[PDB]
Amino acid sequence: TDRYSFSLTTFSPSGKLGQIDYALTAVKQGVTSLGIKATNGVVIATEKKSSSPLAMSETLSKVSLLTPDIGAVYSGMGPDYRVLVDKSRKVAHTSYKRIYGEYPPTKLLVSEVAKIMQEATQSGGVRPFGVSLLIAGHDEFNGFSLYQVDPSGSYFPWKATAIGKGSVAAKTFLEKRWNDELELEDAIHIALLTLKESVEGEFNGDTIELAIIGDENPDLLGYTGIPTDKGPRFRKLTSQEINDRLEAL
Amino acid sequence: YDRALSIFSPDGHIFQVEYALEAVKRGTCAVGVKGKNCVVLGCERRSTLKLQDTRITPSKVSKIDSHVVLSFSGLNADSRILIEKARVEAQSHRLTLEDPVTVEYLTRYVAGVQQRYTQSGGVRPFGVSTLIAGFDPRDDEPKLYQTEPSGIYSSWSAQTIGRNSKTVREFLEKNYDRKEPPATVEECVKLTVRSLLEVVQTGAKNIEITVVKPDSDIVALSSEEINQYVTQIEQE
Amino acid sequence: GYDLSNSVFSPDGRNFQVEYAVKAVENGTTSIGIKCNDGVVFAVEKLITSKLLVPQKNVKIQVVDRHIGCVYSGLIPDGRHLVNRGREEAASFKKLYKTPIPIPAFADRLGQYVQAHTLYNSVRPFGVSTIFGGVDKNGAHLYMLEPSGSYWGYKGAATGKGRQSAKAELEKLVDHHPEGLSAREAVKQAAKIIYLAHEDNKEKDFELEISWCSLSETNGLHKFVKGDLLQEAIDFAQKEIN
Amino acid sequence: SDPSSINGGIVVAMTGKDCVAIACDLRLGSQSLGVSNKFEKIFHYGHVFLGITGLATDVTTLNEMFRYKTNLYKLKEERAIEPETFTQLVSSSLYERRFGPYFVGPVVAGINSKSGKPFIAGFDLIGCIDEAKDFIVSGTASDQLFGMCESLYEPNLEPEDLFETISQALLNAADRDALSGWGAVVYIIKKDEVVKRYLKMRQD
Amino acid sequence: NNYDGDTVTFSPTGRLFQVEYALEAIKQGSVTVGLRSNTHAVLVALKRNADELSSYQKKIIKCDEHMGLSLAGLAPDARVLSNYLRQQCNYSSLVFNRKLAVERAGHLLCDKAQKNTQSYGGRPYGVGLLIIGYDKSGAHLLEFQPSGNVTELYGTAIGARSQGAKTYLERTLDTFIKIDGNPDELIKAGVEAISQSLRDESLTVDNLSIAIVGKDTPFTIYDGEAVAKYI
Amino acid sequence: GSRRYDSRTTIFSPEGRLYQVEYALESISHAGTAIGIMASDGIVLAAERKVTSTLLEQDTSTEKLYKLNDKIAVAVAGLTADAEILINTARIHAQNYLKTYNEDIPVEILVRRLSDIKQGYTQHGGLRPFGVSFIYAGYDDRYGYQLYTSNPSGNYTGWKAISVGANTSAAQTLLQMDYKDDMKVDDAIELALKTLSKTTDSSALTYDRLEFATIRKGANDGEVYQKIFKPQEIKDILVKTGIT
Amino acid sequence: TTIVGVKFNNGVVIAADTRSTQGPIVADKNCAKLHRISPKIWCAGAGTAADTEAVTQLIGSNIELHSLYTSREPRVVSALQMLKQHLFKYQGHIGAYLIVAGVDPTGSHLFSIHAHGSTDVGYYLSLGSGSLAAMAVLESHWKQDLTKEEAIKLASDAIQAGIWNDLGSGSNVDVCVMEIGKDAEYLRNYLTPNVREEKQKSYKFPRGTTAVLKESIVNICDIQEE
Amino acid sequence: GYDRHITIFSPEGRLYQVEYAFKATNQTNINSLAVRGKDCTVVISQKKVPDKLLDPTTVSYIFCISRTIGMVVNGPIPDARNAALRAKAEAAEFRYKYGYDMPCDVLAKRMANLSQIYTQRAYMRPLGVILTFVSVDEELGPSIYKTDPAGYYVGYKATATGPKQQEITTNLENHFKKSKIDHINEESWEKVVEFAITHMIDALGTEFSKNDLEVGVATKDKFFTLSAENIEERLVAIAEQ
Repeated sequence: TDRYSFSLTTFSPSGKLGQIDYALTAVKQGVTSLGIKATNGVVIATEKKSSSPLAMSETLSKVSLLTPDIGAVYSGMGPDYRVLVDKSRKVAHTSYKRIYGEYPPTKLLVSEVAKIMQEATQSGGVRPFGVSLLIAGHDEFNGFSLYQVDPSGSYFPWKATAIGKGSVAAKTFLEKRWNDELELEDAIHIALLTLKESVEGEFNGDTIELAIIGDENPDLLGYTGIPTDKGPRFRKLTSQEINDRLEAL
Repeated sequence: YDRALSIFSPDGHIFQVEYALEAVKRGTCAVGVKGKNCVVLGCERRSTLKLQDTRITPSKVSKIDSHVVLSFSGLNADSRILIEKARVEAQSHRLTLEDPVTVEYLTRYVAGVQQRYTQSGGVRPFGVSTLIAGFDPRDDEPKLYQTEPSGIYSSWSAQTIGRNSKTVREFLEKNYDRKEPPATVEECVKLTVRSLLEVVQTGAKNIEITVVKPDSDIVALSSEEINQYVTQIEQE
Repeated sequence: GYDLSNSVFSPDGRNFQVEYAVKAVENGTTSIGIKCNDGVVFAVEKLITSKLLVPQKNVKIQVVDRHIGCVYSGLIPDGRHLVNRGREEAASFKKLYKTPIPIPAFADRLGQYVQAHTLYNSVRPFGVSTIFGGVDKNGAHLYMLEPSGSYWGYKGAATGKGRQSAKAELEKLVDHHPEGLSAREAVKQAAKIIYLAHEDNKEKDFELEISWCSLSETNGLHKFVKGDLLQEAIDFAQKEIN
Repeated sequence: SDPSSINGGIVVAMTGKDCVAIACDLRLGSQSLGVSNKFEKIFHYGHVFLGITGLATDVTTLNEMFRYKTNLYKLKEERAIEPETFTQLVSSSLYERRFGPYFVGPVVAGINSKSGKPFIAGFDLIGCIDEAKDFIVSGTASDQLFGMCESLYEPNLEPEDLFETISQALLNAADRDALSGWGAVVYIIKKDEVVKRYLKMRQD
Repeated sequence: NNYDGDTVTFSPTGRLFQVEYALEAIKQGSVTVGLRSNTHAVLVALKRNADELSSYQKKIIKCDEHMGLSLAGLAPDARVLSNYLRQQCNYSSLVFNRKLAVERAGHLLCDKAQKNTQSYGGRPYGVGLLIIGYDKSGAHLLEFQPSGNVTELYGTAIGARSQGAKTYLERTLDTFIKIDGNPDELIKAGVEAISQSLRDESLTVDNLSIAIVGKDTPFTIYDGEAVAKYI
Repeated sequence: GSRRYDSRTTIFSPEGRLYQVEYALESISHAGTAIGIMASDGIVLAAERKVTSTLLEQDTSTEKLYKLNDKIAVAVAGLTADAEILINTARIHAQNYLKTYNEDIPVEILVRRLSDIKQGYTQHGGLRPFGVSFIYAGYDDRYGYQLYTSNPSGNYTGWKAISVGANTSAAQTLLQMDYKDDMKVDDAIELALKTLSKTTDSSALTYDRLEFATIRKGANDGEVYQKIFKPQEIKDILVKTGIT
Repeated sequence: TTIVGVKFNNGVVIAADTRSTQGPIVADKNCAKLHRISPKIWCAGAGTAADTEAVTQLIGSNIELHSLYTSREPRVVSALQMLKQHLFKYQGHIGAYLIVAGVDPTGSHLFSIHAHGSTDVGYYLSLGSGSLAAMAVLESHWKQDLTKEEAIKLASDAIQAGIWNDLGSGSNVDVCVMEIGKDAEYLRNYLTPNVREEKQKSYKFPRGTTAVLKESIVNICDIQEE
Repeated sequence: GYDRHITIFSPEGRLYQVEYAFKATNQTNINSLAVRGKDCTVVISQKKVPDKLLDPTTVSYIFCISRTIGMVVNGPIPDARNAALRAKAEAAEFRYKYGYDMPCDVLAKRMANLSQIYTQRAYMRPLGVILTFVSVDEELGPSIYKTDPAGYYVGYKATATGPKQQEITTNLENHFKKSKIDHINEESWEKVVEFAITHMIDALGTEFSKNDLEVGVATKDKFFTLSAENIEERLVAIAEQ
């Protein structure tokens, strides 16, 4: 049968939808991840944790690509994000690659993903996902943007933000380092320095995942010879390069 | 989803019916009196708070036809759905069968909406009681019915539903005859007014009067028209 | 707590609804299966609750395909439905690939099916263990299927109240023939250990049924045992227990 | 027969320098009866203009289709849709129908306010982005237009040289079309203000 | 309310409790007794009126001229099974130009009930059937439990005080099988069998309802002053 | 089971009242204030955010204000997240009216529709309602400017001025005492700001905590031009009314 | 049109023309007929134009997904396989005559695919209406194991022959060279063999040489404050 | 409470129902060990046959999903066959629509999503088995991916499973710290089998037989299983080292 079509999100007798509050707790049990928005790029960073010392963090992806020019990174539950990134990609393709053809604006896509969060707080047999996403991107219309998607199904633009267990400390860190004008390089230094205080293990560049949605790079597209068309503004930094960056904090 | 909200109660009742009738008590209050040449449905309008426009506050009396109206007591949210559904059925009769609707037709239709959600599981019925009033075309007899969210209908010749229906009923016992309605429209209007001034209160602010006369005559009377009648009532 | 559905799980790592279903078959009939070299021999104890019954009319042995024997114990209506589904599976395979389904293939499919009803609170599990086997071009096979959805290879298997009595004798029978043994001789064996597992059913009386699938006699089809061969087996088992 | 060529209709469009122009005839008929001398085929969403040719009913049904979609874009992003993204949209929405497909040709003309450039593109029954920086024509006398346009055109026109050109092309084609004629209107599109000018034309 | 409010939950006793409750409908319910020889089958049912100004209720349903069923439990549950058996029997005549066999119709019925007890929100049917019929194999007499399981007998009973009726049939067991070609004797013996099931429910000529099927006899229900040939 | 894990959430109570709706009104009082006032030249929508953080960008936050169509906008008070779904349903219903009738949707119709969805959640499906309250600014040609407030139960009530969100009591009374029916857009712009500064959840009302928007009939020909002000223009008008 | 694809040991070259005809009417002088299923997987299209363009849009999305899922270079035959199945159930009512080219870490590849859902391999393939004219010239000069430069030429010349003996082929010849283990090199307008001859006088007129009926202004630049 | 009975969060943000799924793979007492060789990937795993009356040849914890990808399962056997089936369907699926055999990486990711979907419903029981996929791919080289009930997966240099798998893990970690590369060097896959056995014997403290082991080997473009005889050959070669 099917008798689970009663929502598993409810209100509490003291107001405040209780289920999404619990789901927001799981983010404070999650890993720390942060995004600093520059005025000529965006940087996102997260820490890799595994349950084994024989585990490969070379086939572990916590920063994932949605479209060349837009990246995402989570804090919270792994499994939840693993399915949710696939649904983000799927709606972006079915509604903006088969209808509007080109890669969406950042603002558009953020709204669309928040609708799926919303539709896991409406129906039975589904309770919501317990991660928060930072979706960094650039469109040529609204410029650089950094957004944060809630487990409530809302979005917020931020100037700089963190999510994870060390989020509260991190936004206090960013207060004094932040400035309305930043370079992309300086952003890298600020981002990794804040995340060093939100990791209580050892802080390597082999176990720290770095990505920029900063400079275009054409040769990562797959072809060259038309410069009006580029390749990905997303660019993941390999490990040895990140090690160079640890020295640049 | 089919996990019932309608579940048999140990008294030969259903939880959702009993609750629906509670919601009718707690809600707006409608009085219906029929003359020999009219129906009057008056209902509590909710505008008690100060600085409200009453052209965009919910209609408590809605015309379904050119001579059949629908009034209600109970919740104010559950009721709009039924208004919309009644209109469709009226237009359907007129499309496929012909003949501006009869009041009786619509009385049974509204009760037939109540029965579905009671007897089915996974749904709950509307907490709305209705006064269905009007005329049959080609007949000059006015007709006053009530339906309640149980799905029952009964004819009356005066009726009240909603808050303090006991109070309103007792007033109408001495000043109304079951076998001789009013013979004048103005007296039917004034009798419905006198009942609403018991519970509702506070002038003619929250009073409504809709009048239907035969020949397909619907008029709505604004509150300022009702003031004039009220002063005569007090003087008397 | 943890005893109200089949999609709770305990901190112990145990599902009790599912475990509890094995107890259903434990109050069922005794049924045995001897894995041979040429085939398989099933036998099933049929309890007699009165003498108004008509013996060898009340079937627990249903054939699935033209070559797979199935006999089951536990809650009877449930087991008849499990066989019901499996006949549909037989026809489907035949339709697409134009050959009768193999013995391992059938075992596979039933395992999936019994899995499905312990994964939802909207269907009820089964209450039967089934014993089935046969001959195909990969050889003779024997399988027992739990209501958990578990099966294995089986040299010999049993279930029912007297599964203990049965299995103890099967161990000794592999001592007698560590090279396995012939189907034809295993008919007499099959009776023997139901009589031994009727010493746990010794406040009742019984009817013996035997069925076989063997490549050396019946040309690899599943048939019943009856007539002269049957009464030879009945006589054998009697004298031994007397 | 074929439904496109019942009412007729032509649309002509030409690029200039940091401007575009789109123009149409006003004739909408059913078959040999001329019905209306007062109808436009040019619509606008934002600052992008859509001229549509072919079958009458599908002219109007697509007008409404695109109005739903371009409202969405706007209310979202708080601004006007770009000519390039409107191109992509038009293509896909034609392909939605394959059985009883569309029997039109839309024409997209605007100015990209992102690089200052003229953009036009063309479409036929089901799609096919027609890229040009010269002119795109469509409709039933598309041949008459194609010839006329090539000869008069010179790369890079000023907005008034451009008015002259597109007008001449339209007139002679429309009076050499049986299903066009009745009046004409030309939008000359600059990026700050658009002038809409009716042409005096033979009544035919 | 753990395992008795759900129809999907086991039970380390290897039960579903609902089935036992559905078998208690038979104790409160009517009684009917079947017995067969090798050439005829017979049902003797105790009809019961609602009061004395009520006609007594028919308890035997004719499914075909070679088949009949009788209830002892809830009537609305019996209404589903009567339709189903008729449907399958007519289907057998249409498709295979066959009578439908007795054993086989029981098997179809068994697996039907099972998948409505499987589905959550369902119910096990609380009516027990005796299904009689005459096919090529001769007579058959099946007992149908609320479990759904079918059993083959020469004589069986269900309902209230069915236990005494099986005593009676086990004693006359070798008598009525070695009477063949006379359906009459079986009916007399069946009256005696259901008299071991009375509680001052008396047997009259309008309480007694007989149904037979033979090789040469259609399915026929005797009622009226025509059951007083066997009293 | 499946009836074993449901306690029945969306039935009536013994006062005829839906558990979930009553809880919802409380959760909307947690969320920031939003006030609507109707001038005889316009409607002013003014909203205070429910979140203001250390480094929250609120300079482009369009997270309370949404244009449903080019004459109807809403102010949001409640869960921003919950509100999303109905905001886009409303866009679709509005565009549909334009598509088939070649005319802009009346305010009445659009609100009545959304209310039906809310009513629909407790009517069927076992589903909860969205804990949202909306204040609608809308223009039509039949009642002119219309002002509406809607609640999570699915009912609409007209107003001349109304408040939702946090501290509705205080705000409502002050609005009654100070509002006159001959006010302008200028007057209403100042009245809204003063009311929001008596209900500010901090100790001061700041330009980046204000979203401010108007629908004005000063645009030519009597057309209504909706304006969602830039963050420098809100700061501009807030020093004018003399809060900061 | 004409599309040539020449496979050789070290890579593959796909070349096409830029003349877009609808009917005998030339839709476009210039148009890019090289399309992108994926950034390494280029094709060009002949036959009807809308159908080629649509199906490469549709399969471009599916492949783009797949490329993200593996996070590495998409295989050519993935595109091949998906096109084939798609077209097969329409039974070729969708006219796509594609030459599908691409490189990947299991070698150089070159395929053709028809409307019905037929696929061929070859070390060179040609499709469209001008395929025939291209063929001849290729088969004389072609060798096993061409140089990349040599292959460039031979491709461009084959399209050139299309211009001269086919009426769907014309204006510009573009080439894309895809080599294993590098980036695809898009050589737009590699050979421009035809200019519009010069005219002898310019076509200006003074104003109002066309009559004008009336005029109005029409504003889209925004909406209005007061 | 009842956030521990269905998969809905607690005031910690934790799904207790999901955590329990891990706790059941110790109940069959099966250990596995899988290491990447030089040109192969070897997985050796326990085989429990507690009786005669179980036929040992049939007792298999090794299911071939692809031609090239083996799967070894630790935990309850119903869920093992269920998981194997889903995975087999999906592998075939991808071969049909993408024109090559499904990558090991992508198959691991696939089962991770499906696992998450079984914890997304509130009446679906997570599949409690822990799955090891071993392959030699032509793009990723030797690979091990271990997926788990929650729907988390990550690549692996080597891995172990079972109630006693900490000990095994300790051994392997130390080996790759001396060697300083992520795969064992040798050059005959046979000797990588032998090495794997030695570490296993050290870890669990018990020497194994040819019917206490069942061995699977993936070389290039292939997966097969060793028979019980081949395994006895290896145990002689322990003597020979």
